[PDB]
Amino acid sequence: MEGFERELDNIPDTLPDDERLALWKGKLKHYLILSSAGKPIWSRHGDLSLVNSTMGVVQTIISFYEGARNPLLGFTAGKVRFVILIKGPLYFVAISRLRESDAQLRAQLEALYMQILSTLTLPILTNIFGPLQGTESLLASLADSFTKGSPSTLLSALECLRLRKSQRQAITNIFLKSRCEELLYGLLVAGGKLVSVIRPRKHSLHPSDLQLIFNMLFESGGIKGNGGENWIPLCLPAFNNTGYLYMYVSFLDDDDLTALILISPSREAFYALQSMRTRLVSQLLSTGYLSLIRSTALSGRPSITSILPKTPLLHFLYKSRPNVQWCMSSLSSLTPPGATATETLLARRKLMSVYEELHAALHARHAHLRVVYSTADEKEGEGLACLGWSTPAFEVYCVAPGCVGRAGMAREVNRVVQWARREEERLFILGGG
Amino acid sequence: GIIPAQLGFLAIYNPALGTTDETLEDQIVYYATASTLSQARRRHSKEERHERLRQIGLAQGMVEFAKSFSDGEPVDTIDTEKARVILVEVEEGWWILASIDLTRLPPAYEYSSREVKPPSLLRADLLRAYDLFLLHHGSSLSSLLASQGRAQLVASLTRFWDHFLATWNVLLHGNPACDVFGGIKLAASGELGIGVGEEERGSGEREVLEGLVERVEGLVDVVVGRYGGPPSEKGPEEEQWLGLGGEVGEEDGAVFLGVGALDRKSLRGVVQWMEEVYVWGENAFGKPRRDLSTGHFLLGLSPKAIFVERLRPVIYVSQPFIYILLFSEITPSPSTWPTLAESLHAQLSPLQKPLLHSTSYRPQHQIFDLVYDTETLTLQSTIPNIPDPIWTRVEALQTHAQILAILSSGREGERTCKTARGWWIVWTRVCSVLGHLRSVS
Repeated sequence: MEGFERELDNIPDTLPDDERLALWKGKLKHYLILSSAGKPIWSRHGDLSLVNSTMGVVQTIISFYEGARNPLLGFTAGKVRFVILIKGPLYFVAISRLRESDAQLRAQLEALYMQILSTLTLPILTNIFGPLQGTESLLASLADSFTKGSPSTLLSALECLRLRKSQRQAITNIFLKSRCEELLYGLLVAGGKLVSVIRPRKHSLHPSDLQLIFNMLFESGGIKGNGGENWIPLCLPAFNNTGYLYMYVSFLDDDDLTALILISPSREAFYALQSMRTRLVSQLLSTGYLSLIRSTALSGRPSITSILPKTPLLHFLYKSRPNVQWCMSSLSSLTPPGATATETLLARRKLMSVYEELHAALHARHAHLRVVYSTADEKEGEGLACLGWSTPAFEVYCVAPGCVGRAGMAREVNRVVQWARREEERLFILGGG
Repeated sequence: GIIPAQLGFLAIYNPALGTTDETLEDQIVYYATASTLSQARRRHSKEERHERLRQIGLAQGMVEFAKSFSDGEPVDTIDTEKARVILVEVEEGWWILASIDLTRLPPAYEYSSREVKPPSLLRADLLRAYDLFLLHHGSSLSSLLASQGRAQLVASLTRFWDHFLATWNVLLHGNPACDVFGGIKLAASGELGIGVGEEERGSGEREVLEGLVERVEGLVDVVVGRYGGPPSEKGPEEEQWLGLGGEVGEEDGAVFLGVGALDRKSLRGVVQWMEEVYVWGENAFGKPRRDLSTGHFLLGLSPKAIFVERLRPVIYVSQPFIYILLFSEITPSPSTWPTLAESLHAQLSPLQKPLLHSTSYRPQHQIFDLVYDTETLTLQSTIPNIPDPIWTRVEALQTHAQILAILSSGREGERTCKTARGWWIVWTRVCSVLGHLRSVS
């Protein structure tokens, strides 16, 4: 809320442990990993020395409940909320001080669990129970996004970049003619936004599988701190209880960066995949699509005023229940004069903190809300009031200025869906090839 | 084979009661179980003790754990899959712990909470019963311990709490929207016409009431309420007006909220206890038994008391308009009781027929509002209650679940909702007035 700008910074680890715990004590968000025996495995904002002393209570709490045949589900206390997730020997617990519902933390903790499973397959995941040798930085940076707001994981979808149907189709075709017999499925991404998908006839790309690839590469790891071509193993929930599936990641360069994802089920396919990229870059440069991709990726997040003329809506957000994807509008439109990183960070966090209550309101326990309206009118700052709307077929979010009312949103919400419906082919992928 | 969501165990403990292991066993003051409810339900082992004391041990651990994160002292709700556990601080160190066993639905073995009473109002319900309990024993529960001693509290606490939990249906029954707030129920007429100089309807009848507290000796305040209808002259003679059932919204609201000498905080209690005699006829704490000499009377000075800092109550009963005549501690002499009973039946005789039509006064397809005022605690209500097994039973489960779901979120400020079958719930705040412009179709 107020201390968020200094919240994202890590523990200094240069001051006595007394107030060190106090610094960890009041931070907004906390994600923890503790084993069934109660030993804490991973703590994001805290060192393992800090967590174990304080977190022994949770193990004590669950120990009684597991004995009473009651796997505990979650707490709540005033502003802060405690959520417990059970997945195998590992126990997932998250502490949230923001106005986040338990369902939001369940999704956020679920993504963290998927990362552990993606590196260690299910048969070895149970038997092995540090254990997370290379996923420490992967998990630490992933929790940074959740604190920053994560419009993707909170909504459980993927972004898209604005390319026309014909242009997108041409990329898919040139991504399919250059095919080898070891592409279980491959992806092309630019700046975190999916570009094209290639699929075989029988094997299916479960939308839950995509979130594994995007979260560990384009949101948390930054393609493992660049480094060039990387060949790393992978595990997918669809292809569970199998050996580590193999995925190829490399920058497609001669944000602005564009990366290429190819996946093979065999160890000795790296050279074929490496040769696959080499022939791909030549054809993309020959046609000029790669030069087009960087321009569109750089000028992403279209301005809402350009999308809709003379519209006071500060922001937009859209989703499609079938063919799970996700759209968005401009984000740097909060204040053009603002240039320092501190106001644009709070601009984002508050912006998703406007939607953090709305998503909880729509998704309740068999409450079946359809349209939700509110008003977070500041005492002196401004009359910033939120909006909201929904459908079993799609979801829409909105934010409006001090000029408010049902007509303050229905005058536009009924046509922002039409704009998304009009621009659905150039903003959402129905399927691969 | 659906198992209803019956109450599990409910405990009353003071963490500061025992600072040693030998004294830690006695932290529990009142304990309840499904087996314990069985003995009282029909009216309306060492290892077992180990589990009782052990489970509250986590609660003191839980409150201490979360107290240090957000400065928010209580872990109000503990969420599990079998038993929804709530925790409420009633008064400065006394805690009530309840465990609502979920709706067991053996899918060979499944759980649900589609109709389980949400924890947003049990805190209001438990505080209601606790405040209702404090209306019968002492001013404050903490001061009650210092007077009667630890041993005496358990007997009195068991006597009342075993009665309440014997029929505390943990389900969406009655009017949850009104139950979330404390509030004072106001009838269709609501508060009577104030002032002298206009006739209108139900205006000059306050002067006789406001004059009643003057002529009769030692009367501090009275309250009335149209729980029942006019005297039914149908086949059956009595209609058994006091008996099983539930209070009806927009009809049961108390009227003539008071005159003075009663704080608005403790004026809620007397109305709530006055609600009990109608809802639980002849079966309330104190066991009101109607007098055969004067049929239109109940209780009567002749032990029972009400603690508002100590008014001895008497109950004057017409078929509508339950009268709660609060008499002082000493000034009414119990020896001259029969003379006052005849005068009271005569003084309040001409306030039956004129008052009946007066309270019958009333002030986008269908609209139901609800006004709650913070400083005066009045609850002008219109939302209908769930009918027993204007809507159907199944619909109002969702409507009353969503109405109080958004109340917990908020606490301009305007909010709005909708549902597939068609509703429009609007919570608006402006004196702070909470208007609930709940619409439908």
